[PDB]
Amino acid sequence: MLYKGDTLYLDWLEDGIAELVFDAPGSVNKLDTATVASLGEAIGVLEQQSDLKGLLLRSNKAAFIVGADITEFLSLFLVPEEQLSQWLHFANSVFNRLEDLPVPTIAAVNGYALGGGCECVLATDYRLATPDLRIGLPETKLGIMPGFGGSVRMPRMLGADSALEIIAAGKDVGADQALKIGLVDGVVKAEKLVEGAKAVLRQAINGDLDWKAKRQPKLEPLKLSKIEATMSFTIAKGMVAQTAGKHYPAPITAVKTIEAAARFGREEALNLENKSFVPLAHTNEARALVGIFLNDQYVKGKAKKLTKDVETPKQAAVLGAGIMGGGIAYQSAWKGVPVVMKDINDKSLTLGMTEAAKLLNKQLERGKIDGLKLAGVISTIHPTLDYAGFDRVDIVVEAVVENPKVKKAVLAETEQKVRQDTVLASNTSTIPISELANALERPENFCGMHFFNPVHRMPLVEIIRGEKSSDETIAKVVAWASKMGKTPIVVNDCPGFFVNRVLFPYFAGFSQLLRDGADFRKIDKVMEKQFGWPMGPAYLLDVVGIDTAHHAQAVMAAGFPQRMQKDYRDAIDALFDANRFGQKNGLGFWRYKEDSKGKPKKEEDAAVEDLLAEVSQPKRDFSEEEIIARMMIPMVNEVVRCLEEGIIATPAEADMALVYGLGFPPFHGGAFRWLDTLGSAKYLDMAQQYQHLGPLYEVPEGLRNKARHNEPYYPPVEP
Ligand SMILES: Nc1ncnc2c1ncn2[C@@H]1O[C@H](COP(=O)(O)OP(=O)(O)OP(=O)(O)O)[C@@H](O)[C@H]1O
Repeated sequence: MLYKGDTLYLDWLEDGIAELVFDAPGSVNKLDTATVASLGEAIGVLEQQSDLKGLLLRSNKAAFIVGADITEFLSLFLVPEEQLSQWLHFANSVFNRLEDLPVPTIAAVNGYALGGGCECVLATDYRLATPDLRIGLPETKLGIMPGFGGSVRMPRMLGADSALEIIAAGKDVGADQALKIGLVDGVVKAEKLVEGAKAVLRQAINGDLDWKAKRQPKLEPLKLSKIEATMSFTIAKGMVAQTAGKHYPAPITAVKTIEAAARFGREEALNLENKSFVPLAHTNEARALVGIFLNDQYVKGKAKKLTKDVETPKQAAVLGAGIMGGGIAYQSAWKGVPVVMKDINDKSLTLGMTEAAKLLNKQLERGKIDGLKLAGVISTIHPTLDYAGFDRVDIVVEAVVENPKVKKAVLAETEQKVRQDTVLASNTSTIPISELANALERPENFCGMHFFNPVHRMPLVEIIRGEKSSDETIAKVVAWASKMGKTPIVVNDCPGFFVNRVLFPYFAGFSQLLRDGADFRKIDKVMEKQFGWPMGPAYLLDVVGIDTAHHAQAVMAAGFPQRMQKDYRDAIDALFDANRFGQKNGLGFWRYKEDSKGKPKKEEDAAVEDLLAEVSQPKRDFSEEEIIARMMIPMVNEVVRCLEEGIIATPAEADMALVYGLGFPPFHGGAFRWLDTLGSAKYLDMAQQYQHLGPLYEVPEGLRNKARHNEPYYPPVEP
């Protein structure tokens, strides 16, 4: 053969047509730094063969090219801007040489073709795909942008409108959409893919297809009028501004460069893509978004290891079938594991089966599941009032009232209606698992399985290990949590566990701000519009319930009297005593009127200000820095203690718990990512100003040691 590399090879085939195959040593092919180089040597061989009449690009793997190697991304983000620009300029010169070959080219695209993989197939003149194709440029989801001609070829291939939507939103289209749009020239089955991708090629060599007329639009300015240009780009700039006033600069950057690079050739369009990819690759957001992907692949990787030799449970059950019970029953049955949902009255069983069917109805809305086959999974949910079928279940969760007496009572009973080797789980929001373990005969089959509202939207399943929770029981809990399409995390037992434990000091600092005379309406503004929380402290406290927060603040105070007990009377107490419980009864920090569709909207109350002035000092204007610091320091100080105390295993698990459990802003990456993005020693000097407010603002000794040398929590890793 002509050229053989570690990840790809090149050989003659058929009748004077070459064949470049991406055959990586692993399971998926990626355009890593070596593969881009190995491609450069392969194309150069094609440039010195006078007998060349055709070129075919294909893959021996299930997919085509998964993309660039993300394990190199954090290292690529660190090289200086000039060096990264020069490399990207010459990495683009590789694909330009693929595109400029004096020969009809085509890529037989199979399976996935994301990121650099799609940018590769755009260089060829023709593209032929398979019915299982998924193709797109999801580079803005990681904070960067198409760097290998994606923002140049796709706008000139698909028309500006369709390319702006794919690139900015970072989406991938299917086999049917790609042909309709223009990404794909034809769809054939994988068997006929290799042969069919040479039939289209030999139409081109015999002059039937004008291939350099099809190649030409990718080299020329966009065929858009001034009126069409301004129209097309405000739709993209408007659809990007739709996404909640982004702190994310990647989607708007990707759009604005394609706009600036319109009416330009391929050289300047690649130049404007290059000059904007490098600054994006250096943004703290791009590091945090890529760090989330690697941490996600590590969390789910650790999942397969714990669950490597434990069979998944076949029959499941939930105890507590309200809205949360319907979500737990839906999510388990919707992914192939039956459920047994039981309450104490039928009005909750209907309300649970109702909610469980609404979630399936949304799957019927689009991405349709067969309504005939939709009934095949709600029929898998059985609303029982007695203990029917509990003999034939393998695991069960308790999603009952937040009350230790009822939890211990209903756990010891359902234990008796259930076999010995069967596993029990608890969705307690705050009660420690080791305490509930004393009310069971077989504690070795009991642990904490903790969902988060909204259950279907928040994918974290906080899994807590009791003192006698064995290792086999947790693997069964992690196995079921994974099969439900949920991202699980294992923590050690303590009151509040990790997610709800670190969130309370965030609330305590909110009560301490209001006590010092702050405005809860502006505090919610700063935490939502600037830090990026989906909901600020006060608004969130109303959807948790002012009394649920009032009760949870008492549980966390008896568990951590060292530093989680307050001396004064706060907003949570004053609001609770006025029977204002939040969105629950429509009265809380705000007033919640029913809107037209039924989504309660927050409107201001007059009696809430006069009620807060009793528990507060005179109104004091705090800066956004004071608000952000006084709200975030007690939380991150807590997530660090959960690391040193062994509650959470690693910084990667803690950040994924915050991102997927509390909706921690992904562009911040997490508390530890934010703690590394900010100066590790700078954090102590920032926190020393507020160290006198309470023991929560006192940085733990472990971080106080690392702040001596500005030591981070994420070690710089190799790929
Ligand atoms: N003694 C009990 N034994 C078993 N289950 C119970 C008991 N009391 C309540 N439950 C169940 O616990 C679930 C939640 O109870 P409930 O509706 O009282 O929630 P809640 O915590 O009071 O919420 P809110 O305070 O917002 O109304 C319900 O499914 C209910 O059937």
